[PDB]
Amino acid sequence: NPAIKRIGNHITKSPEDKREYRGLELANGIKVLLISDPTTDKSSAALDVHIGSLSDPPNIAGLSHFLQHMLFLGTKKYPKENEYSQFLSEHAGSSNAFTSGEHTNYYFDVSHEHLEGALDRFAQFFLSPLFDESAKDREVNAVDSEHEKNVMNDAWRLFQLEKATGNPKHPFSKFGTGNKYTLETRPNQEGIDVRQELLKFHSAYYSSNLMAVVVLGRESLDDLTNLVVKLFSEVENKNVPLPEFPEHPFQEEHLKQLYKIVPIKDIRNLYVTFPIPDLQKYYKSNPGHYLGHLIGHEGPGSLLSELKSKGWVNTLVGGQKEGARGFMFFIINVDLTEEGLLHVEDIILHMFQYIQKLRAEGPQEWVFQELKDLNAVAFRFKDKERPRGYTSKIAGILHYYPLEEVLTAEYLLEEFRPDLIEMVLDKLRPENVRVAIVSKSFEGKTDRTEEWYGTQYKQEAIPDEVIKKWQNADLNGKFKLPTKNEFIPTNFEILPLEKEATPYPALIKDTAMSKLWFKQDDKFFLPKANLNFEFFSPFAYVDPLHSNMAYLYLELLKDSLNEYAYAAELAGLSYDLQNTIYGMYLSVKGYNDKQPILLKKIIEKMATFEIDEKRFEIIKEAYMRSLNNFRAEQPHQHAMYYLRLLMTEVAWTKDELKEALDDVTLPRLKAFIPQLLSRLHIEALLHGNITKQAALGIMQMVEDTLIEHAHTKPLLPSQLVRYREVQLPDRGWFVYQQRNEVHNNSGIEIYYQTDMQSTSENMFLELFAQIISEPAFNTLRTKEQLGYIVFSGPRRANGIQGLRFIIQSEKPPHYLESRVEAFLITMEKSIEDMTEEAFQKHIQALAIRRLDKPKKLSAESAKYWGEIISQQYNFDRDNTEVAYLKTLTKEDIIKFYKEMLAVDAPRRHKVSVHVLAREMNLSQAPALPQPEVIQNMTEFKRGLPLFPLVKPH
Amino acid sequence: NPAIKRIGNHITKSPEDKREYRGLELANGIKVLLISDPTTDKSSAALDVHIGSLSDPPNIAGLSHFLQHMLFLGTKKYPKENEYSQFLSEHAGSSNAFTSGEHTNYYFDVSHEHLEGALDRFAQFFLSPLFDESAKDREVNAVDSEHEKNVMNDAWRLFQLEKATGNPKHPFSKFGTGNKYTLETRPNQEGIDVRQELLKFHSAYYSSNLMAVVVLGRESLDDLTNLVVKLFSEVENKNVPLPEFPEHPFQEEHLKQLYKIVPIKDIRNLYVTFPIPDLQKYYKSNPGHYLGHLIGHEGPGSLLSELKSKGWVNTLVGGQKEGARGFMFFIINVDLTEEGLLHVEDIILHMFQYIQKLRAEGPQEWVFQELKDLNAVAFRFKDKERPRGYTSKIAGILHYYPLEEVLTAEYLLEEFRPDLIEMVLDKLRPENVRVAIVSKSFEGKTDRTEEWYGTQYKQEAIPDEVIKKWQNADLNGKFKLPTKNEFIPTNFEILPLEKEATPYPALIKDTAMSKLWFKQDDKFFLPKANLNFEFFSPFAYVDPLHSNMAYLYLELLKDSLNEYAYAAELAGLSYDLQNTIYGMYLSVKGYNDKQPILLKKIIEKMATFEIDEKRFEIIKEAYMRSLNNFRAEQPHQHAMYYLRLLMTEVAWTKDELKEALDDVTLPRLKAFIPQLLSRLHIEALLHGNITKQAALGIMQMVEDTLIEHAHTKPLLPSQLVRYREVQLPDRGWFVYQQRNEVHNNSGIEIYYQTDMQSTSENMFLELFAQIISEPAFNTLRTKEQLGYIVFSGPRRANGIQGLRFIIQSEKPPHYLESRVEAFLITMEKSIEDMTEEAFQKHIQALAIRRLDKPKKLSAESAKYWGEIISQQYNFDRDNTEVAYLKTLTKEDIIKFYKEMLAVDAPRRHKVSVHVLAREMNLSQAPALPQPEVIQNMTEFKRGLPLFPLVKPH
Ligand SMILES: [Zn+2]
Ligand SMILES: [Zn+2]
Repeated sequence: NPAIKRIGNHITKSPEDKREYRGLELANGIKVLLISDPTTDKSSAALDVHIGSLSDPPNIAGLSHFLQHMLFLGTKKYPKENEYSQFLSEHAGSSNAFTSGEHTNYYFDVSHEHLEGALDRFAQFFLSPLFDESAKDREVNAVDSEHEKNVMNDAWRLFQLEKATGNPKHPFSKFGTGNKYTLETRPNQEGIDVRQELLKFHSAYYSSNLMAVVVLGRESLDDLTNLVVKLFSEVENKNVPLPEFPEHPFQEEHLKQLYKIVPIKDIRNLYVTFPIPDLQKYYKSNPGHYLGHLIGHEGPGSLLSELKSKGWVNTLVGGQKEGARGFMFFIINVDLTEEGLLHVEDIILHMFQYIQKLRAEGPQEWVFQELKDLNAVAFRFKDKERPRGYTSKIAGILHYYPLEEVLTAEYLLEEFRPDLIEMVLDKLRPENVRVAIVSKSFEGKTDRTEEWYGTQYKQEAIPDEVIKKWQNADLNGKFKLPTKNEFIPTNFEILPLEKEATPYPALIKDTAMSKLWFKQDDKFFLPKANLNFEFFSPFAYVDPLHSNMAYLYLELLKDSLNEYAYAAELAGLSYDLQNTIYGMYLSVKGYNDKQPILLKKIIEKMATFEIDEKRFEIIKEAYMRSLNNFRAEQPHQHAMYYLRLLMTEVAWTKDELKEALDDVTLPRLKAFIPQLLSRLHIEALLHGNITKQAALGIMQMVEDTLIEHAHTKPLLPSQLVRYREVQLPDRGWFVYQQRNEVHNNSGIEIYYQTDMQSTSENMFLELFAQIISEPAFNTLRTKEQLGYIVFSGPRRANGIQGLRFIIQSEKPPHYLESRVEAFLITMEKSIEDMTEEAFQKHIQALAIRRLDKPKKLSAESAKYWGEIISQQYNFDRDNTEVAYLKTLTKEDIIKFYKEMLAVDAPRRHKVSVHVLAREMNLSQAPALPQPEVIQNMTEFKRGLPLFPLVKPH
Repeated sequence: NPAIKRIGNHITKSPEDKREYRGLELANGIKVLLISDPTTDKSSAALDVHIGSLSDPPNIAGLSHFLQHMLFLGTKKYPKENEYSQFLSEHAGSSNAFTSGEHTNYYFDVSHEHLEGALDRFAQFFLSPLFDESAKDREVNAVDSEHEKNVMNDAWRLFQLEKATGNPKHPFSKFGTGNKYTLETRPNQEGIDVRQELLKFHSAYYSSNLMAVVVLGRESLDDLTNLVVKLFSEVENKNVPLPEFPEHPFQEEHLKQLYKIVPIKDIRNLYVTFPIPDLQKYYKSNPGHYLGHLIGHEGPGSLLSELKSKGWVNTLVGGQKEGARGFMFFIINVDLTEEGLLHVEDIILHMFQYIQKLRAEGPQEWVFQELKDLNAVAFRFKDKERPRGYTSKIAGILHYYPLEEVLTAEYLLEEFRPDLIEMVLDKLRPENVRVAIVSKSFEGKTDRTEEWYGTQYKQEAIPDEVIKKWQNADLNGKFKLPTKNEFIPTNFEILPLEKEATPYPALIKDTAMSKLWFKQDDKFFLPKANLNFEFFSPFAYVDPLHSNMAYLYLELLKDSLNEYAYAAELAGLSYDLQNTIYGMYLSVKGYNDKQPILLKKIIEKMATFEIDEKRFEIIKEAYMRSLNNFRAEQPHQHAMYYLRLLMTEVAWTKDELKEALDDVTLPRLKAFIPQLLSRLHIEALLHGNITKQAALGIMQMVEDTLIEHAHTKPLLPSQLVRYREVQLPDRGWFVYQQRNEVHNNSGIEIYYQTDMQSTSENMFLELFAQIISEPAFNTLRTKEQLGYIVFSGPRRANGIQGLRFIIQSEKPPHYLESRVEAFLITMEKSIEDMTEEAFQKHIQALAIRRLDKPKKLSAESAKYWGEIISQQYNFDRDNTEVAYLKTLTKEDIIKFYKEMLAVDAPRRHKVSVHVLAREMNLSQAPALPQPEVIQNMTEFKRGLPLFPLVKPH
């Protein structure tokens, strides 16, 4: 075969991975991985191009990002603007893309029987895009919206600020995302045809070298091979030299700098950065990882431990940070306490003291050994990935590793390289450093402004005597290297499947204190378990005060055993502990071998907890800011939040919690804990590599610890209350209005309440949602360009359901309402006009979606956990509901729409949340009734019935 | 309701379709569609019975066909033989029926007011047919006559020859029409009684489970439902199983066969046939339509293109052909060049080469998607069909599609199935082929004759060595898939109706070169336009040589323009270009979006045309043949032809044209075109979704591009002569006599010239025509059985008019002549004794007929285009004429009759054309004068005056 330059030799894989693999290089230079999985419900492909933002013309910022958006909007072979989304939607598929500095990456998935149909329209993106003049004009608004979204985000401003602070001559300084000014306004002044610039960039850069493609489907490796050469062999090779950036954007005048930055949120952060060369070629030894593991450690003797005891820092992340081909960073970033802010200089000294300890001790082979062994274990027993993310990730890394190593490359490490470790370590020095402090105490004290986000900052040379001081950092005896990690699992035997083994979780314990659901794993066979525990107490949410305490208690508890839990987390054994509106949730995930030890330590510490006063005072302050910082979340997030508050029987607002926070007192918390724990009920799902007796033992141990240390007794059955959704009246419409003080966009959520969850009502909503799914996106975004964020879909809460719309835009909420209303009429009409096939396609699509099998334990566990926490206990819901769905008729969906959804529906139940921006041809919209505006959340709830609660099976 | 088994309310229809639909399944098994159109002037109904000639008793060919004729002739509820035809005639209605292999379809229309009366008389066809004994003896001759007109027609002989060459045991071999021998002579000899047989067949097969019914009217869906049930639920259900023909009439020994066949006309054709399975069940992917689209394609890279370039072929038809439940055909038919005839083996090689190309590429999804989307817009913007044809057609398809899917079913493709396409393509192989060659060069070299038509042929096995060469057909670089079609309409915006917009076309330009009529569509609102142009030049018809050249010129233009325009018409944009007696004629119709492009290209090529010598010689020999092939046209067609020749001032006969054809020469033609183009007037009608300024813009383009490329200057007003009619003398009778050399049947035209067209003279003539219409058919055909073809009505040429009778018959024309004379006398009494109420019935019937409103844009255009080409411009004609009609009395019509038409009218002007056959109680006929016998057409024209020409209203 002439279309193929070579066929790689094995692909090395996990011995647990039953998927089959072939690597290739096409004649035109495209690198390909083929994944055959005869099991898979969905198929996918990804194509990564080794070109991104850094290659934008200095002329037209964000052109690569704009091009990425445009490829979806039409091709020569498939010229319909939305041919691609629509095809995917009707065959159970999804798509997305992102562009970074050096890559632009495109992925989709689809029902396994439509790989080729999908792949054909996909390939066309890279052969002959239209860049339609009219689509270009509309879509420019979508990216402007991406950018608006981002302007008031601290992560994004910091991201761009770093760039605007190194060498301006350097591609690194570029604005990646782009906007209206950048992509339309500017280029129109200056007289640029942008459709031609899009066409030019595509031809210049979308070359077949520089491209890597990955395809996963049920077809054989041979069938997959033939499919790929036919579709991709005809992408033109233009031999484009791969861009390189040998010179660091941080030159000498950029080092030894201090930036003082004012954030949007009330946060207190310190960023420490060292320029380093590109360590990527050293992937087999990975010096940066070794140094990241150490600087980053959180166990006894670590940097964070001491910085925490001094009460300066709560949180630390350090390690290798990516740059581009030719440059990298090493970072040590930290959050700050009120004290910590006044001791930055000391903090950085402690940082250099730890680095000195590393130099003094020399590189440690046993540490490398441990890192290497963990990775080997992680690679073996790795969970099966969802096809979509898997093809996207492999497409990216196909540009860095030989075909044969793509799967292992960034897991397995082989070489101990003291010289490299020591070379990188030699760049982590006080000369050669950059410091950034993010605090609101810099309001008014700044002299500089960032062009693209508006970030306000000041810039100073770090005084030579300060550098000198850090250079003379001596050994601090509080800093020790970590100990042998004792949580490393050593037992991976999969216990045989029991005789009494069951396809779904079984109630194996039903006492007054405990309800234990159990299932031994019958499909994945990795040595892992998930242990889920819901703890009920009326005292966790009784009032705003108690809610606060429940939160602090668990934050304080997690903080206290962080040092101990860190070791376990590196050993692939983690936990999750958070308060809920019913009490607490605890989940332990990972290798089953040492789970009992971790769990026991957690429960022992729960029932025995001794609050340190200093930790209490610090965490309280952080929580105060956390509550305040909601003021700064996105308008669409506000809308969702207000609806939740508005539709739930009891729910405490953030202003309520905040007010109550001052009354939270150390004595009072010491009192709350034993009260919380005196009466509970525990419902649990134990699922994975465990036997019934092990499971029963685990439950009992949890119970027995709690009884022994906290004198826990059972809760009455009538105390196990669940909350209800408010019942909206036939033909009613309520509007709640609020202002977002930070963002210059509006948010809206529209909720059409339908009825209680039930097989029939579930599928009516679900199928209608499916039919309008891509049309909503296509109408409200692609055509009308209302905002970047446009969502429709089902809403499920408290056993009740409905249809929702969520939009964020610069257009007012009253206007958004009318456009969604206009859209609903267009939908009734198109359901009428569509053929019985079109209808039957959407049924089949919803079917494939609902019946998609879990690929990993956690995914299965989540399904079951959903059944348990909602008390519906419907483990076979998918077969039942899908069976019933195929029964449905184009006729059934129209009466449902007319009964519940249409503007003049007898049983329409509308509520809207309008969240105003911070300072406030197309189809025909219907006339709307005058809404009743909600003045007061409590009164609104008081004046309406509450729904029943859904019945168990 | 117990009379209705199932009721489905949805029929998926087009978004623009204003009519309303309800599907039904009756208790007796009848599938029903009702169409409610409150606006129609004509209601209609149809019934399709799923039984045809393929179910005829082996010993009585043509029974089903015969039975179809008989059902018109009387019923129990209505025993008067012509009650049905008369009723429809007196209420502006018309009826007809056809019999096919597995279908018998009956349909009528009538004044919307009289649906129930007509439907009732119609329902009876299916309850209590008389099958009158004496009616049966007469109507056999009608059938025999129908077969007789077919005997010498090449298409029918071929049709039956295919049947004669497959399995004789298969019901496919049956002769479907029947004749005197079949349905009378053989059965009497064999002892059969056919009335009994008609009755057995009717009762055995005319069962309700085998019937579909369609009713269209103004009445609501609910009234229509009651009406159909009242009249059709009483049809007995005999629970008849549907015939099934799973075995193919072509078996292994009927393949690899070659047939050499002698035509009647001088025609050279090649028929290639592949037997295939019934593909009907795959209607939603339509594999045969996909493969037909490609093999049948005419654009660059197609099979046709290569074949045409070798100078072997002119036209090509490809694709699937129906057979019956259980079997189908795939065909590739081509006409032949003198060279082509010598190169049949190579032509077929190329066919298989093209098929090979498709195998090697595999199913092309973009092609299918393109077809899908074209159908989607085709269906969206389809013209409103005439009720009669619409009911009939739908009645047919209700047998194949669920009630809800009928309107869309023959229109919308749904899923692309590459696997079926490959299943069908796999049948298109040399081992599976039949080949037929039709040419005069087999005259006297054949040894077989076909029973029913007498077709002369020879049959040979195709040598295995020839088969084996076709199997090895390799790839040919001349063949490619089509290009993406760039005529696909994109823009369907219906422009707002202008302030200065007129009900009728307005004269918006009046240059010495251009007279432009314009009207913006004010009633249909579809994104289409009709662009009509007449170009006047004296040089188009100055002499036979110049007629010939004008013809050849436009034929050659279209030939060269074909590759370009094929894609255009695939996309609902087409044109029509032909020489007229005056100058020439161009029409561009379809979606208006790309009309200017095509139109401009046509006028450009027109004015810039450079002839291909090979193309010239080929089209010339085809035109030579076509010219003398008129020898083989029907006697009644000869009749009409000579009348035209005799009655019009200047007219070239085909003998004159054929003779002058030899002097047409490449240089002479090259010289003719600029001479033709140099001086022109242009009259145009631009009607549709178009704007006054845009119309002006279109004319301008047309003129500009003529002026720029052909130096076209205006004609003089006195040059713009239209032709006049010969003026017959009072009491004169002339007979022109000729014989048909091919058909053993005679034809006749009788013309009673009255006077110049004028409101009164038009309405006298067309009211009399109305009154005598039905009686003429009943008397001369149904009663007297003179022949299958019996016609009467108005005749309009060159502004003059009169009454015509056309008859084709076994009888001599001198006899035919007295019988229409006899008829005219008994029409005199019939009107004399006609009741005053009956008279208004006819007046009302004419009224509704003339005042009936257009349903398509093109129907409206044609009505205006009529007024323009005839230079009358009476755009509100029907109102003024119908208003005058109502003034008319019995006395007035009688007065018009004895003065103009009666045997002894002082102003009777009679011409008779008698076409003799190849080899040549009752009301009494009147004594006739000796006619003057026309020896010479020129002598006759010269001895008579010429009428004036009509004044432009
Ligand atoms: Zn984006
Ligand atoms: Zn017939």
